[PDB]
Amino acid sequence: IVGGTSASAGDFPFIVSISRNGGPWCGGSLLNANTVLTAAHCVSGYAQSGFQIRAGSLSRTSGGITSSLSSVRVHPSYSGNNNDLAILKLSTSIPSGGNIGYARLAASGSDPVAGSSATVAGWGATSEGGSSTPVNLLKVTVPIVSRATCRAQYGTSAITNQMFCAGVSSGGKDSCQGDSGGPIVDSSNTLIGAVSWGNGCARPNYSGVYASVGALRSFIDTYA
Repeated sequence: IVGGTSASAGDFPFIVSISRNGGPWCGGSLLNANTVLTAAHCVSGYAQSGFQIRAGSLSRTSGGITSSLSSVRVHPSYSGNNNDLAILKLSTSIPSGGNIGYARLAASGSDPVAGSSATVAGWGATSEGGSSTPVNLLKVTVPIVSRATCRAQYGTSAITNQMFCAGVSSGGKDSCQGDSGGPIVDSSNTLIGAVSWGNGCARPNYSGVYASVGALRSFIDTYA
């Protein structure tokens, strides 16, 4: 997260950190006791055994409940940067209550509205190309960017309606490497997307791109 602040305890009760090879890698969202939603590019084709999930902690290294993966399901049509979602099944259940909760998904057929305020969270880099990786969770609030502007930035071929964009026109606030797969929520804390891709991080005129929960409910609801 670039341009962010420290998350408070209980801000994203459903957020999980995903380590790979015992080191930081991605984020995700707990959908229910045995299911995580993350980005396809976090897991697609990688050895599933390298991954561990941690829930119920602001820290990605300490506290909460951990689980290995029992299975990985990438969106059947994951193609390029498009349809960038995967469903992970956990071999250790993660009960809700106390400090853990499950995500509330955006309505089917919904698209985040340009100009509305969204919040993204994760343990990724704090600058483009950054070497340090936060141990405790960060968050940042950015406006949704109209898909037309996003297409102006990336080219019409690069942005689909399975994606949406968010960021500030002068730059400086964004998700970044190691945030992939983690949640972006609307001002009510409804899960609208997963961190997906971008040209760099926090560049003026290159918005962060997110996999759209509203557009992909059919995949999520079938395997969750």
